[PDB]
Amino acid sequence: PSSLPVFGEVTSGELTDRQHKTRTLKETLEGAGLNQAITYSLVSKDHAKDFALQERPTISLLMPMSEAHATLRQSLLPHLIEATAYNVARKNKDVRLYEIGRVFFGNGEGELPDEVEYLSGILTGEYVVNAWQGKKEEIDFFIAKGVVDRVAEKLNLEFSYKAGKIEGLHPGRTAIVSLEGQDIGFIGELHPQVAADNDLKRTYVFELNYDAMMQVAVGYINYEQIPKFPGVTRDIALEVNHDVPSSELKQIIHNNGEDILQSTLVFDVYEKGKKSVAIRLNYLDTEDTLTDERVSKIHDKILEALQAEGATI
Amino acid sequence: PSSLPVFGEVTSGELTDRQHKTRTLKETLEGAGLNQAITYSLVSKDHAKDFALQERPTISLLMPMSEAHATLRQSLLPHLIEATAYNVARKNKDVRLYEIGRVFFGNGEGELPDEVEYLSGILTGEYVVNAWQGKKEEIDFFIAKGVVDRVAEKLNLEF
Amino acid sequence: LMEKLNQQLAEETIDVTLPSRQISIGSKHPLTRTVEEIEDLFLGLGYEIVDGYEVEQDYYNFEALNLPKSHPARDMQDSFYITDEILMRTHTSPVQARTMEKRNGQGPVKIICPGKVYRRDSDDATHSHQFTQIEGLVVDKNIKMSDLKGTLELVAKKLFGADREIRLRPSYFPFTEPSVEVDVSCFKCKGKGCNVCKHTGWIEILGAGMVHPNVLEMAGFDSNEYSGFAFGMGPDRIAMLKYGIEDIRYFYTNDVRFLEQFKAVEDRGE
Amino acid sequence: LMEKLNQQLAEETIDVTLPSRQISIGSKHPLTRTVEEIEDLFLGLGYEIVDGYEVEQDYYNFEALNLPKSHPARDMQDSFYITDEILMRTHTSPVQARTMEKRNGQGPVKIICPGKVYRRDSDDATHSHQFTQIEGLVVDKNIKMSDLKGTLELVAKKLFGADREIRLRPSYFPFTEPSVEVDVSCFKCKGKGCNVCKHTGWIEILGAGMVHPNVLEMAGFDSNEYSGFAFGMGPDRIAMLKYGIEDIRYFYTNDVRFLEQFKAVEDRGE
Ligand SMILES: O=C(Nc1cccc(S(=O)(=O)N2CCN(c3ccccn3)CC2)c1)Nc1nccs1
Ligand SMILES: O=C(Nc1cccc(S(=O)(=O)N2CCN(c3ccccn3)CC2)c1)Nc1nccs1
Ligand SMILES: [Zn+2]
Ligand SMILES: [Zn+2]
Repeated sequence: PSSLPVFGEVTSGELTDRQHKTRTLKETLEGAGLNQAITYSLVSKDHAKDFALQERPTISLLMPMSEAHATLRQSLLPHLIEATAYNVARKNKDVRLYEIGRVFFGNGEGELPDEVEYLSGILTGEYVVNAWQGKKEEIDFFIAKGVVDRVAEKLNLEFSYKAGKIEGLHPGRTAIVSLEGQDIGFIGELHPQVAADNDLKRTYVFELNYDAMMQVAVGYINYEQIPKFPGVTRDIALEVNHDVPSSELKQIIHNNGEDILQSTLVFDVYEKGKKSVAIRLNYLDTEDTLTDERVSKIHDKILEALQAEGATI
Repeated sequence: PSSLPVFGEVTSGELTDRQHKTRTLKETLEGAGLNQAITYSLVSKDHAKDFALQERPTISLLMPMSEAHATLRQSLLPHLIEATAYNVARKNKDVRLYEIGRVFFGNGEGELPDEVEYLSGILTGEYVVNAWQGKKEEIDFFIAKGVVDRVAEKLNLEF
Repeated sequence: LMEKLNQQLAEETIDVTLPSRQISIGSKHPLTRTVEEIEDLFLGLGYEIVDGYEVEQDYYNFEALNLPKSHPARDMQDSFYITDEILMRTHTSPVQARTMEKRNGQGPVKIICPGKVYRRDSDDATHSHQFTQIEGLVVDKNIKMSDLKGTLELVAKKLFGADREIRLRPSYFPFTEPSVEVDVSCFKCKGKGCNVCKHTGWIEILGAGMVHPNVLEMAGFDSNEYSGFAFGMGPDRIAMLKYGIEDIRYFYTNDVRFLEQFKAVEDRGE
Repeated sequence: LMEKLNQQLAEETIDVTLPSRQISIGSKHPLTRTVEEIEDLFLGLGYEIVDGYEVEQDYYNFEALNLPKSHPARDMQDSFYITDEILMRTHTSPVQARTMEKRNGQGPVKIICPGKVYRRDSDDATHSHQFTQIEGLVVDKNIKMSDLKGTLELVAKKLFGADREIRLRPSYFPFTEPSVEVDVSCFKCKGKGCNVCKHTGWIEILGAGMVHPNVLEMAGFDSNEYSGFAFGMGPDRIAMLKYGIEDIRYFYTNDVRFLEQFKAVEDRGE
């Protein structure tokens, strides 16, 4: 007979927080044009340490059936690169993929490895196309960052981004990604050599420790009140070591703006030897009455913190 | 005492198909930059027939508290237009909204109306912007169609 | 070549610190978030989610919920009537009564009905002529108020965190008997006391109680066989509590500066 | 002006028939779709979803599932061993054994474990050295095979439609007793017979049966008190059946011409 068990201890069935976030995150990556990939965990012993940033033992099988599938994976990128190489060879030029999957790091002999869940993906081709209108937006580095920014937004996480040098990557178009003073991944264009080996045009990858991401407890959304009156916007113009991260400007500015700095934007750059950074500051106070005197006091303390960590105008 | 009821006829709790599709569809509209709106069902009697394509009786309240809220809605667009007008006046120039909500059509007197669930939205401003790169893609008609194409794709429907 | 591709390399260097090309995310309405959260809690307990009419018959709005034609509740002054007999619904209970009757007197019933509701009132920062309810209804055969209490506890944890407790205070609604008004332990102050909870450490979030015999019977269920519990809550109120939202009208005004704060996931925190 | 804005109107006419600016949608993997479908079925019945290690100890892969050190199952030839004692897992049951033991001998247990699994084999169109399983495990106090049967019926309907029936055939697995192999009525031919079902009208989709006493006891549960049912299925196989996918390797090759066919919702049809 067909029956169903009646449980006497009642619990509501739900995804864990991590499980729920992961459904949501996949949704937002799919919402942005990225296809979900599933790649093989096992790589060639030669490639097992490709893109790994900590040096760490790899895990080989006693008896592989294939030299293609001999060693566990310390990165998702080798097979996602392969997969992009393969699509491109078949005249599928627009490739956009992401994967959430384990990588494997030896805890030495007789010991289970660390299995760490990564989030990575790879992008090449057009992001936006409508030929008849003359619309063609080619994937570049900042599109790839946009993807990674959008992951951070959805998850309510604060990522920072400093220039970097990695392995398979264009050394002047690579960045390390940090969360809470921990490095957790990177984004970058593939080295022009590695592209060329794989018959690939401009291509970008990102790779992230999803386990690190998932450790940040973000709580409930922090709502701010809606302002009943306007804020104030001022655009400053700087001159820098053409050579300095915009991130460093944003950081002091935001270190000096107290209560009432709402947001900033670098909206223009020029470069011999120095660069101009135009940045738009948005002051606002949804809480108390904003005054011109506080906004000039703070403004000018901003432009002074800037001068002293080394900035003209 | 704190207990929970144990049901003896067991059924798995799930969204209906329609319910499920609706969660999924909202997800895909949010994934494309559209904010979920919720507007007031009641409009001014003057606007109640705004954008309606079949001629059809409107439903008025015996005792409105406001002339703003006197008659049910045969379209979502009057209040979504209002809402865009309002944002824009506050210097919020990029407005992207969608709503799934009922509109109301009289089956004449003493009869419950037809309550029909609509999907609408409204768009103005930039769709894609990165100023420092000189990127600015302004919303046009084909962007708006792209949204509607994307609704058809996700739902597996041919429009 | 290892000159030329090498100094192509260098003409191609970028500040990786600059603004990404945003791929913007739209927001989920705060009111929808609360409703779906609660959908998910109850799907996982075997319940269905039901929708019904926003414009309703006065029999289902009132008569079937134990409000005879006399009753003050039915004042033309406090509900948006369209004729004598037809009006904007005031609660989502009509849906639950229409649902019960269809079951001709066999359980279980276990339903959750969220939706828009309507009240003849003037609008300010705490009052809206259109707002939202979620109700539910369980009808089965040895259903107890202990069972309504455990259900409320899960609801309160769902909304406001695993550590929440509840308090039940006696009260009165015509459609239930016994009736309760339900508080959640304040999620801000442990239980010292604060602005949020009016320094009592308890915040009222729900009403509930046992379905009233007459309500069961008008719908065809046998009150000697079947008991029943039901409950209501108001996402507008819940979400103003949870977030410190200052004005109920902000839900229906669609300032993007309000809407766009609600892009991101949340968790149990720490 | 009603000249000039009027002939602006006309210089602004467009073919609305032209291609929209696509806002492209990425695809959900077919294998993930099946897993999540099944997650959703069982969340709604009160179960939890559990993940475990892909590289596992031979005690949990084997010993705890009633495969003593002798047993042919443990051949170095058919599993990817890393040492004598450590190997790529062959099934998701290690997770379920590790989970039971942690419960020190109190129920319920009701879990669903999906994941990647590994087999020492050569790859072709029907064989993959890496593929996917979902198992589950219910342990409670008067758990019957009628209860496993009703659960399988829901699974089969979930996957292949409300009209599906199942068939249970006797079989043998070391970790269960009684054991069954489970067919679903063919979803294509009513029950005439077809290519899809090898003209028998039944398609094998699952195995299952009562958890074996030794398996319960090695994990600490008392087999005089507690019974148990468990089951496995393979999304790779399910999804090749459901869609007519011609090559298991297509799941792990990530041709976008394969992936991008799986953008859209589905329904119960008609
Ligand atoms: O019984 C209910 N729901 C119910 C039970 C108690 C409390 C509340 S509540 O707090 O939201 N409420 C809303 C309505 N309020 C009213 C309405 C009219 C008269 C008095 N008071 C009181 C507070 C809802 N519905 C059923 N459907 C079918 C059968 S029973
Ligand atoms: O008991 C199970 N699962 C189970 C039950 C029956 C059938 C299958 S199945 O069809 O997928 N299987 C997969 C493995 N196959 C094997 C494996 C080794 C030896 C023989 N045959 C048979 C088919 C799975 N797991 C438990 N975890 C904890 C306690 S019990
Ligand atoms: Zn308090
Ligand atoms: Zn057939």
